[PDB]
Amino acid sequence: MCLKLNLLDHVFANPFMNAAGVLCSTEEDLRCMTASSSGALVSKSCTSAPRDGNPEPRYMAFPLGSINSMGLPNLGFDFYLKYASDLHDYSKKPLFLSISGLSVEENVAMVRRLAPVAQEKGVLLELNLSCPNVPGKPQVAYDFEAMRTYLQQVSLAYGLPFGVKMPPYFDIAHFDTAAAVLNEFPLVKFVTCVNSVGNGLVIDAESESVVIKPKQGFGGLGGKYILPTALANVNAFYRRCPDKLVFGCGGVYSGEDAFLHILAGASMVQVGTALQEEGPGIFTRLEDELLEIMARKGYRTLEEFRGRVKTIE
Amino acid sequence: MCLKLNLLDHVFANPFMNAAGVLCSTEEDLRCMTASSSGALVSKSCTSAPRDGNPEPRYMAFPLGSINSMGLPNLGFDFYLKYASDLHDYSKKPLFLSISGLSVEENVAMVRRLAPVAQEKGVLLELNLSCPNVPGKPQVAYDFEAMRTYLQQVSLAYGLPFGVKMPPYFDIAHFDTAAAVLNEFPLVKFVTCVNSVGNGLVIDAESESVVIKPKQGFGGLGGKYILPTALANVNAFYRRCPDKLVFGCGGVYSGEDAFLHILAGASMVQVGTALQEEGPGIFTRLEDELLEIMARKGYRTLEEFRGRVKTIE
Ligand SMILES: Cc1cc2nc3c(=O)[nH]c(=O)nc-3n(C[C@H](O)[C@H](O)[C@H](O)COP(=O)(O)O)c2cc1C
Ligand SMILES: Cc1cc2nc3c(=O)[nH]c(=O)nc-3n(C[C@H](O)[C@H](O)[C@H](O)COP(=O)(O)O)c2cc1C
Ligand SMILES: C=Cc1c(C(=O)O)[nH]c(=O)[nH]c1=O
Ligand SMILES: C=Cc1c(C(=O)O)[nH]c(=O)[nH]c1=O
Repeated sequence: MCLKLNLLDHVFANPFMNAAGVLCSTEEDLRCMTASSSGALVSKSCTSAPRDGNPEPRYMAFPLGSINSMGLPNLGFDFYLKYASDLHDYSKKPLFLSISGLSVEENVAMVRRLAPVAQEKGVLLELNLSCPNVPGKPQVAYDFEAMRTYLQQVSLAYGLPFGVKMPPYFDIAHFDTAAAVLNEFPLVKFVTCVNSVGNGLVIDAESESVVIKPKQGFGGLGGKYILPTALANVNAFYRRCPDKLVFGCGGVYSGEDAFLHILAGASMVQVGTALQEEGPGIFTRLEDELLEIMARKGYRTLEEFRGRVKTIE
Repeated sequence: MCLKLNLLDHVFANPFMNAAGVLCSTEEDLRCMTASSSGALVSKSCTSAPRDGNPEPRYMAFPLGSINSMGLPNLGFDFYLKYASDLHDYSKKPLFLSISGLSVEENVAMVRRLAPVAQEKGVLLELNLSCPNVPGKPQVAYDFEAMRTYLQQVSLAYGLPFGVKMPPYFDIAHFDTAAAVLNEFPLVKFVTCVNSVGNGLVIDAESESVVIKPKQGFGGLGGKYILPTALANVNAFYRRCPDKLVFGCGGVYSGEDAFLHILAGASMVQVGTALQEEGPGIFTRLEDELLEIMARKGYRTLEEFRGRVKTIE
């Protein structure tokens, strides 16, 4: 029985990886993700310049999930590029690099420099169009004209296969329009669904207080709260983008959650909140639990059930 | 100690009511909600003509909440109007009537006939802008030009105070624009936040199947999944609509959950999924639990903590 996958011209031991932003900021974090049993890893979304991000507390977790308004802390593009160029051991696993510049121009500037490294090393770009936690910068992918602009400019400037990190949508018309935009861009080879469910508000009853400091306590939700949202967006894009790959992200704590993602159409499966709370040992557990489910059902490979969710009637 | 409010020229014994669509479809249901210890009730959202709604199964519940694509089954506006005009005992509690026509013209036709019964009996209109389960009819309040048209035409035709049931938003810019649209209308006196989180997907791992039949298994999420999203929206609108009331709905299962809604800004607190699962006895428990949290903290009135959620720094 077999968790292996071969996509985007890379071989993966298994479909699991961190979600961008979790355990991927520093050289130490990246070496740790590389030493884990994950199939791949993705670096922290980066900006051209280093950023401290928001004041603390800016992340909090609870039994049903997490809220964050990190504010895009990162070591800067120069660092992640060097990591991809000189530091990462590609014989261990493939590496994705996530970028999230605050304007199209900043993105374009980064991808121009990433291109020769991607050509030479095989690093894969994840372009983040869904940051919900910068004030005055609502999610780019909630504005379909802006989204089209960003993807035009990045396709032109980069000219290699890349993927995009999408926010969650909640409306059939938005699924239809968003997939249609993405389908205009043949270099977009994968779509990662989803980023956090934006601008939730956790309130502590005892202290009568919000639990994160930035934005008056408003922040992106992950974890158990979001699984069915995440599964909907995976399947919605899987059905709407038949020539692209869909990576799942949201609500994965178990092999069973990963199984559902895969049924829904996911190729890679990313782990955020649960990985933040449990640490990189989660990857061996998720592998075992997914293999147990497959063995019980008679599935010998991932592609035997990927996208095979049944509807009624 | 007793939980009294005077909102919208009506008196209420406590801030609890059903969420529209739960336990409010038939005469029996409404008599049941009237006989409960709820502070008020709201009728099932109605259309001009009766509707059978979508094929079954169309609702399912789970430890973390519910998914539904009911398809707006209802007995038709003539029935709900007649319930309001002739059958409801206003001496027991106030009644809200929810309308959800599939076009601006259908809503205008209904409110013209509701107006005389609102004038005679005091029934309160809740105009639903947020139904996520009719195929080819995406949520009206996710299109701000359509939302404006609906509130202009209803305000003109109805000419009396009313409220609106809103879908959840997830983006600060959308909160800003949605609240500004609402603020253009002085007859909109209350804003109910929120309707179900639209188009989630629940998948059963054993059967590999979606669990509802309509829309390929896609439906609105309610229950524990949505509490932080609901809090966010109640607070967002409470902050941006200082001259309107905010009614909270989403994820209420306990007195503590209602305490958080009120802290975030809620005047009335609506109970959907939990009421569907537990039944109308929930209302005595919610009251008892809310009173007990108030006593332990020394609050004697709701007014003392409504909207008083603390931020950090
Ligand atoms: C602390 C934190 C940092 C994150 N940073 C990023 C990021 O830099 N870029 C990004 O695309 N998403 C980021 N995310 C979102 C995750 O990648 C993921 O989309 C979201 O957490 C949902 O997955 P989960 O339910 O497993 O948490 C972050 C999430 C958390 C909790
Ligand atoms: C079976 C079912 C039917 C519903 N019908 C309606 C409706 O007719 N009108 C409406 O405005 N909301 C309707 N809703 C949404 C609820 O009013 C409520 O906004 C949502 O369930 C979130 O609250 P909860 O977390 O307490 O369930 C319905 C919800 C359920 C589960
Ligand atoms: C890149 C910023 C993001 C962040 C962040 O650094 O604030 N948090 C998220 O949940 N998603 C993001 O996309
Ligand atoms: C009015 C129809 C609605 C329904 C429904 O009848 O399908 N379900 C919801 O969750 N929200 C609604 O607004």
